[PDB]
Amino acid sequence: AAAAAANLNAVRETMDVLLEISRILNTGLDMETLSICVRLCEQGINPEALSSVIKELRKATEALK
Amino acid sequence: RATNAQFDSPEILRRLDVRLLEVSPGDTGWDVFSLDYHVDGPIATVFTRECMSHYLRVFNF
Amino acid sequence: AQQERDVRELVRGVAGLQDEADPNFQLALNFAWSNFRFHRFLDVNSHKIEKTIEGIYEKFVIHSDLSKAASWKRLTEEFLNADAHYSILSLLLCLSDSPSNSSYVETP
Amino acid sequence: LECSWDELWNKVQQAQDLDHIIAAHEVFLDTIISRCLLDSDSRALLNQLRAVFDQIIELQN
Repeated sequence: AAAAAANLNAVRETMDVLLEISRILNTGLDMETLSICVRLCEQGINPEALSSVIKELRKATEALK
Repeated sequence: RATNAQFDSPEILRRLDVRLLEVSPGDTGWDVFSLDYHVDGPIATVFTRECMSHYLRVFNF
Repeated sequence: AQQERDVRELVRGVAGLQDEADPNFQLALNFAWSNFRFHRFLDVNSHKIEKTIEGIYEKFVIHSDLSKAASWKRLTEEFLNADAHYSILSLLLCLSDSPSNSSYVETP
Repeated sequence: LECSWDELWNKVQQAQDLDHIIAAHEVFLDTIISRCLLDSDSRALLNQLRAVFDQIIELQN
């Protein structure tokens, strides 16, 4: 009703905090990409696997350019 | 033992040892290196971790 | 179900491939699914990630950047009021780190 | 590293209490932080000084 829309507000400010922790660690994600990354980690998956995925996918758009 | 430091006390040369800080996947040896002088005895009362941190900062300079 | 739509959005976002009948997209989907369905990665421990957090706090202090270090610890204490913590933190950590960063906006 | 060493070596060798020698090393080290370019306000100064090291290392290439 009322709390179910302020709860996702309480998601947004945490999503803004991680937007600082992303840029002080120099990551290739932006704000839209990190939203998908939180949707990945809530279901449960090794982040070494995702990190190896992006560590290949980023080298497969600048190796063709 | 090539340099002069061999002739000083075994205790203070024993307290000189290398240390390495925490690593990053992007890294350079010049970025992560330190010499750490150990503090043993009750000498911790005279010298705290905060003065070690400032010691490390001026060493970085 | 939502994980599949998620991995499509992942390839779209990162690899910059918005064509899904492109064979490179489909090979990337096979690569993602085969990476996920054959894990050989160690399980994350909270204590090691805490040691990493304190270490990068030390690196921020050593290069004489006090306000960025204080904001770093401040933002971690605000973030940890939300398991999934350590997962996303270790993800950002391992994804990219190239040492003490020449960067600004320590008082935003 | 020399005016500070003089004031430290004076204020330890005359001092008769541990509370004096600790509080002398404290101000020794905080004056080292002030005289080196690692203060809060001199940060931009350091960020300028790093730029003149840049064109040093660049030159070797």
